[PDB]
Order: sequence, then C-alpha cells, then structure tokens
Amino acid sequence: ERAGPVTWVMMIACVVVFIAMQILGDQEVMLWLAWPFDPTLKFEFWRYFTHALMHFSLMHILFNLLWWWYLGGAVEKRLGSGKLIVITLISALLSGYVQQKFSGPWFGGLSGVVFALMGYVWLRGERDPQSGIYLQRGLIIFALIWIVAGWFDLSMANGAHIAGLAVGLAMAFVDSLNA
Amino acid sequence: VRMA
Repeated sequence: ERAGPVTWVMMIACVVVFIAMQILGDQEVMLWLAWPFDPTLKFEFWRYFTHALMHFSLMHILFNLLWWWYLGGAVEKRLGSGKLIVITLISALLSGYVQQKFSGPWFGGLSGVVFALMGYVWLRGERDPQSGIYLQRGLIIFALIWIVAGWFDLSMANGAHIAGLAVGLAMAFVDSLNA
Repeated sequence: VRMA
C-alpha cells in the first residue's frame, strides 16, 4: 500500500497550518510563514520552506494533498523517506525562490512541491523503470493542462509551477544516471 | 496572493 511517515507528516503539517489560517486569518499566518518580503527578514530561515504549508482554500489543500499523497506516497514507498525529504526541501526552496522573483513574496501552496514530484515520478519512471515508480499518460496530460492554464490565468504561482517541475526533472535525471 |  502507501503510507509513509514523511507523506503523512507533510499532510498533517499542511492541515495544522490550514486550521491556524482559519482561526487567525490568512494574512496573520502569511505574515509569519511567507517568503521574506524584506531582506531584514532573510535569516528567518523557516520562511524559505513554510510558504509550502499555506493553503488559501479547502479545495486547494485537498487537491494538493491528493497529488502529494499519491505521488509523495509512491516516492517514499519505493525510494525511501530521505528521498522524499530531499525532493521536498529542494523544490520548496527553489520554487519559492523563482516564485518570489516572478511576482514577489505573497504566495503559498504545496503545488510547487507537487509539480516537482510529477516531474520526478514521470522522468524517473521513464529513464529508470525498475525504480517501481511511474506517472501515467492521463496524469501528465492533466499536469500539462494544469501548467499552461496558469499561464493564461483561467495555478496562479507560475514561477512555482515551472520551477518545481524543472527541479523534479533535473533530480530524476541525476538519479537516473545512477543505477 | 498567488496559489502554488
């Protein structure tokens, strides 16, 4: 089956944070968890990652935790918890970095981590089938529909979207060199 | 706010 402790701890973290957003309001939690909006804040190191935990609607957190539990679960089960931790930490850091550049510091959501998992699971399952991981054609369809819809603003954090994807592809490429 |  699928139930890794990293998978579930991320799901719980996200839900705990989202409960807090509901009691305190978004901005209040945003003021503490969002990417540093002022260089003076730059040594508040949690912020480079914590933006990933914030969600701005129930639909967003469910949809994201679905993808996370599905693709995240698969990575933890087949490749270990350490691999899931690293993809998570790198993609959260890098998609937030790019996202801040694209449109400043007010954003959140696990969807950059998710696009990194999509990138990773797909390329890894392509170049390296024995990993026991793969992304289906229907889901890479929807992923592609999902990015470009963010371009055309019908998925708002585009730098996050494209950043995360890139990160997952690159790491899967690296990991698929090694066998 | 943009949503990732």
